[PDB]
Amino acid sequence: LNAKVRLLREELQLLQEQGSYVGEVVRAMDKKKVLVKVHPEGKFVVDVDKN
Amino acid sequence: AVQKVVVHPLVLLSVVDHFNRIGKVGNQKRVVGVLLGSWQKKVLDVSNSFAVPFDEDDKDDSVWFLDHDYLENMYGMFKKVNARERIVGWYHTGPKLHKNDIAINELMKRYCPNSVLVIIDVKPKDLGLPTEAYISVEEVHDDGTPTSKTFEHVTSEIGAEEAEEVGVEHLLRDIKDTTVGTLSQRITNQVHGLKGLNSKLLDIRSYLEKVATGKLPINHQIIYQLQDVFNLLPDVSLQEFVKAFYLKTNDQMVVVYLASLIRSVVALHNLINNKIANRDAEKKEGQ
Amino acid sequence: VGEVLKQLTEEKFIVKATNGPRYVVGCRRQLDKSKLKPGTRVALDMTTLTIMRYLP
Amino acid sequence: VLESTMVCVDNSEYMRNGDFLPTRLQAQQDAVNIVCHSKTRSNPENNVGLITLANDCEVLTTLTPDTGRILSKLHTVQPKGKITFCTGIRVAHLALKHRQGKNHKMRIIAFVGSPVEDNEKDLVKLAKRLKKEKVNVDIINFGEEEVNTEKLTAFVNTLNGKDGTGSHLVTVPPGPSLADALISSPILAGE
Amino acid sequence: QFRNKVLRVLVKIYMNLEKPDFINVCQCLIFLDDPQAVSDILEKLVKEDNLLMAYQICFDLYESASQQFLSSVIQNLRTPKDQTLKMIKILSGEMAIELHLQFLIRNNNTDLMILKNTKDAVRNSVCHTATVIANSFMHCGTTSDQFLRDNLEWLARATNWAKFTATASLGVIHKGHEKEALQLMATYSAYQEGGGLYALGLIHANHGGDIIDYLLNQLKNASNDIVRHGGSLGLGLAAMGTARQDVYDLLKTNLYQDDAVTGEAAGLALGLVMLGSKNAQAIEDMVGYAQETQHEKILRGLAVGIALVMYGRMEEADALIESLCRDKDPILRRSGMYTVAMAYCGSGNNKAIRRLLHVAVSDVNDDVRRAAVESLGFILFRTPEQCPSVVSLLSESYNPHVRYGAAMALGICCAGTGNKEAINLLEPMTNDPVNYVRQGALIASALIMIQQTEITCPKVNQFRQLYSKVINDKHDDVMAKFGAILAQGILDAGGHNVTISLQSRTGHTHMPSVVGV
Amino acid sequence: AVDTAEQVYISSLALLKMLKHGRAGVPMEVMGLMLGEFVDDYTVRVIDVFAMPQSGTGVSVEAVDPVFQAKMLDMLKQTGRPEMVVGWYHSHPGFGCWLSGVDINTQQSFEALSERAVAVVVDPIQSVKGKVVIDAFRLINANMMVLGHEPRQTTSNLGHLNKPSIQALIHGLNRHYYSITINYRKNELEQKMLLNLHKKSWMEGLTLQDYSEHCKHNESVVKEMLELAKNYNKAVEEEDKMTPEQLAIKNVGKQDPKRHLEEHVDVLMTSNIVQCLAAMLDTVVFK
Amino acid sequence: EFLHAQEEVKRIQSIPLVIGQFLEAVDQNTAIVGSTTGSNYYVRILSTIDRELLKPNASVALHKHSNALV
Amino acid sequence: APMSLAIHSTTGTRYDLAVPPDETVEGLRKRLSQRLKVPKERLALLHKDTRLSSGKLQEFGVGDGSKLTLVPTVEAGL
Repeated sequence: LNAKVRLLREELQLLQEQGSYVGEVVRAMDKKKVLVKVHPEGKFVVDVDKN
Repeated sequence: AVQKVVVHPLVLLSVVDHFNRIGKVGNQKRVVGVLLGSWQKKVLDVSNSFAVPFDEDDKDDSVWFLDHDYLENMYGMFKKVNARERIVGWYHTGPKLHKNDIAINELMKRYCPNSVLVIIDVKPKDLGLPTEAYISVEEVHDDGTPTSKTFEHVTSEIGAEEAEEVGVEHLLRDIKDTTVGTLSQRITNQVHGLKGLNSKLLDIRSYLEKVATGKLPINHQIIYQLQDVFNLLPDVSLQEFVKAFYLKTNDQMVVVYLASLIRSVVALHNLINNKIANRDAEKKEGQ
Repeated sequence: VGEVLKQLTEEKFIVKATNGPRYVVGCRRQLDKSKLKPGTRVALDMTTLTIMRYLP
Repeated sequence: VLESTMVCVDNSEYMRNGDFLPTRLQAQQDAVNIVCHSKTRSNPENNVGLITLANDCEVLTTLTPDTGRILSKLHTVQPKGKITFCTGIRVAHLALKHRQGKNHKMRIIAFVGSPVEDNEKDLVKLAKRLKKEKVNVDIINFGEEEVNTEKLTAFVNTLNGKDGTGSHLVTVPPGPSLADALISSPILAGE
Repeated sequence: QFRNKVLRVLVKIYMNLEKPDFINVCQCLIFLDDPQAVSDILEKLVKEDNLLMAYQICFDLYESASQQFLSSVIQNLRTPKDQTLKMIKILSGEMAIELHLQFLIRNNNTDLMILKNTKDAVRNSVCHTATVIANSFMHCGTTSDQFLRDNLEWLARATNWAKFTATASLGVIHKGHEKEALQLMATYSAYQEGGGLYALGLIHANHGGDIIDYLLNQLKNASNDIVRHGGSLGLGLAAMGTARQDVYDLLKTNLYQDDAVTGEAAGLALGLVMLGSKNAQAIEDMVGYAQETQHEKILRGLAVGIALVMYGRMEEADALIESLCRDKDPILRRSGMYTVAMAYCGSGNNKAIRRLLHVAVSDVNDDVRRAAVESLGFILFRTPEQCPSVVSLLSESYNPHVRYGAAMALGICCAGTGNKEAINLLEPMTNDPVNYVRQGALIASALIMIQQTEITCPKVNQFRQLYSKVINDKHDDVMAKFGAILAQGILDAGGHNVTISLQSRTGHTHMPSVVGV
Repeated sequence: AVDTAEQVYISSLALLKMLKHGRAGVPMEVMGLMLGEFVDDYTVRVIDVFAMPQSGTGVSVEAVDPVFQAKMLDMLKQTGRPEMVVGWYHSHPGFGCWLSGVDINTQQSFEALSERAVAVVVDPIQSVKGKVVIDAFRLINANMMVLGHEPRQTTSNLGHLNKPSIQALIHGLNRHYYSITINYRKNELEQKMLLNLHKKSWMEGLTLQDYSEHCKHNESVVKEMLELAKNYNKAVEEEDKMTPEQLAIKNVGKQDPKRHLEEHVDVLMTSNIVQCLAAMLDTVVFK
Repeated sequence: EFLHAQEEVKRIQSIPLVIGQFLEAVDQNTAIVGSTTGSNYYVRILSTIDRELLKPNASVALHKHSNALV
Repeated sequence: APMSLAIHSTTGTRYDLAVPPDETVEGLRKRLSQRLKVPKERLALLHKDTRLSSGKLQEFGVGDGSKLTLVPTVEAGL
């Protein structure tokens, strides 16, 4: 229960942070960069993280 | 005939604070002020207030200094601040009602055609609300003395729309006790109601003892009402009431029994799930 | 300028601002909520976007 | 001087009388007018208030430095009932107590032309209370030059003690309007 | 009662020995009060000429028993003369602290380079005072002062409520140096003057020489809120426990001179002076003044004062305790919890712990919840192994004040003990998403690891490096650095030659230690 | 130099009036003044808050009647609160607790008058049915900032201030104005009053709910229970079987059988049990 | 305490917010939502939403800035 | 005869000053704005329900110590 409620308090606290965009991968290249489309706006390249 | 009146937390706390002022200022034992609200329909909404310099002598009871000039000045002043606020009544911090009250209520009625008096008990209690609502009605004494200007009780309660709710419950949460536990809260309600009924009947018994001893005159009207109450008391061992009682209690217990089955089955399901999950986990740590 | 869409509870209304986004906002008290109704136009404020004045 | 002045005025059925030209009520109107003008010519901030003495000893205007409202309200009055006094004086004292300007010295003046049906012992006790509460009283009596003059003299002596000159008595015999006496009265002569 | 009966039987059995172990005899007598018995035993030993035995008994008595007991025995003895004088002097403890003074002087191993690192890392006045306190801790009762005599400009950089703490640190450093008292302070505004009074009090901490009279005279001749507050603190420290009516009177006068500054010190000093002595008169006076005065500062002072006044009376506290715990003000509820701590110190009373955990968990004010858990910490020290379970289930709490209180409770539990499980539980806490919680984790860990090495406890390195990193970090909070600095001062307090144990080596609770903590 | 531990104890009355005024004034940045007192160097006591009749523009507000305010001051001295101005407050409905440029200028004026004045901000939009979004403020001296001095000595741990908000930081928090800690103190009368506010009357406390409505209520609840049992049986028909662990909560984003079952079974417990208890208790207590 | 805190989240559930359509809920505490602004965001949802009314392509408020479903 | 004045402040600082018998409303407002290091424009004077704004103060009858209260002009927004 304590974990649940701590989670709730933090959830309220830091939901002020903005979310994320959903992009359609179009092409990939060297780990440094990978292409992706960000609907509705045009197609770009992104610097992927360490996933 | 203003059947229903709703006081508001803001006016309540303001009255409390002003009474605290007066207590610090001196020893007056009672205080008076004006009550502003919008008389929506035949249901008054006393939604603000402000005190008025008042005083009286403990002996004469015909001496006081309610300041009508001050009254009008600030009634208009608060009208300026906000419009939908034209006097509807007046509050006094008297643990019990006074004779002065009828004359003061007439004075206030001079401004409000249908003015409402309210008693706010700064001193605490544990039976009902800290407020009482009265209206100066005149009724003919069917027998004997002529009609007199006497106060009459009206259904008084308390409410807040949303903002006062937020403020009050915030301060409560800051210093309060457990909230509605459903079963717990409503059983507490049952017991509190029993306590209130007991206190009220203690009061009526005390008055009856005073009359029986002859400390005050017999009021055939109050008698009439009391024997009406007793005449209204029911019969339980009626042998029809009891059969119906058992029958419907049986239905209540049937539903509760099935609901208990629901609870038990769900708990058992939870136990099965937890047991199997824990067994699989410990098997994993085994391998 | 935007037209209200639904009387959401009492102090809540869904209004589709002409620029395209749709918002939910509360209305100043002195607006006679009965007046505004699905399809009525209103003038929301810059910052908070509370319904200030209904328009024909 | 900074002065908060309460003024009580009788309106008993005897004030239906007209021994004072033109009539008793109009003599009272003249007296209030002259007193208000004198107070205004005194320190302007000085404040005034009004009470009528009747079966229920009502109050007309609370403290205010104005005199227009004073006289206007006082005009809408008719003599009725009998003076209740005592209660009137107590109400006036409470009025003086609840005065915004505390610095202002507390002064009551009572137009009491009538027969006073009061116990002199309670008069004396009230005198004690008021003197200990530090308020000075001035009485203007007309008519009952014999019925209550001794009582009021005793009351004023009580208030004065040995030095309380602030207390004052002015009893006027039958005659013209109650103007010349007031203007050439000690209460306003000192002013 | 049964414990006292068995103690008496055991004492008689001890006496019934070829060479009665008067050590154990006097220890049990101390547990039994009864200064007369020990006095008579000592006089009989004097006649026996057992000088060494008497010396050992007197030293044990000074270590364990209470000032009231020692004074009773002192007067009973005063009722050859050289041996009597030596006994009297020892029992008073005079030179019994000079020994420790010389001990630290000859063993003052202190690595001031780490504090140089800290003072390089110091930017804010907060961490400035932090390092002042840490340096005072390092030095402890040593006549040698390095920063104060070297970093004069750096000291000057601190002012306001910093000169006070600096002078107090000076007092701590020269602790016990009674010889030059009233002349040592010839070295060191209102803040520094009050700090001088406070430091003089600390120098005469629990040692009530004529400095109590001098401080009384000065505090009476105090013409400032700051001066009054400092003199109140100092005199309270000087006369702690030794309830004296004149001193209590001067404190009452200053307290009635309603003022937050003076009032806090007044409350603290009242509690100190009347400690464990439980005068219902002063109890009612303090409770009434608390309930009537509108200054939350003075209110805290009275909270601590009422908790302290009634240290003894382990079980004779139910009335006042229940009153306070059902009281209105959160600060007075806190006062009640601290009073419970002082009453039941080390008793392990399950009723007391029932109350303390229930309140710490159910109350609506986080400050009092924190205080209640800390009280639990005080109570459970004689059974260190017990506390970890409760403080764990707590520490992993919803309310960050609850977590902080759990940390500090662990610190009190394992003060000077260097438990392993306690540190196992502190490490996850520190590095928590809150400032004061991390501060408390740091301070508790330092308290536990006081005077500990790597082999004895294989995490002192981890936590010392953690302190160093946090002090030389950026994105930690100012109060986080403050906690780290105090943690360093703790760990390496007093030439790294001193420890913190609530109970004397005789298994006997030490009232000065408990009050200090 | 000012202290960090400085507190502002606001009367419950003051808080209620502030919040009610602001909630009335949404979106207008409505403004009001408050009377409090500077008890010492570490505390400020706020007693009462009264609004300002001014109603300016949907982005700004303005003082209209200094005569209005002076008269209010004199009269409240006469009766009410003989306090005298200590700061001012204004709502910021949906912005946080930061001070605009005009806010800061008004303050600068207030401090110029009385170096230790206070500003106050409230968010009736954000203040929830629970915690309440409010804060106090005092400017930061540019002279001190340029000279390198610091706002307050923090001779306490009362400097955490509960994680100063990012929005306040952005709008200028701690670079021109610094937050202060609010608190609520009650002299026990308003306290037990607040307690009374929610408490209900023995009328209901003993008033058994009608029984025809109750029977129909039970009928409906048992029906919905039957349906929930059906869907619960279907859900358990696979549950872990066919391994929805990967599905987890995302097995279905709708209509959990167990949660509804437990909710309704609990509520019908409450209803039926307490009504049966009230029946027993009345039957036996009215004899 | 939990029933107390379940209410504070309404603070995030303020008045001036935006509307969108729920597209997909990912694991426990996040979903894809096509905001009326014309873009679709992945964002971590709020709790106490019942995670039951979030039926595919259903109207849902989004916080004005954070855009997390509220 | 530099008549004195009673410049009350709703905040409380009851500072006062003496000016020649004839003085300008705006001149006095300048004096107070200087003394408070605050602009004149955000100051409003009162004299028994009268918002003194322009004149020689004898256009309004100000005498020795005429009890003028200085209510700050409070304006919030952005």
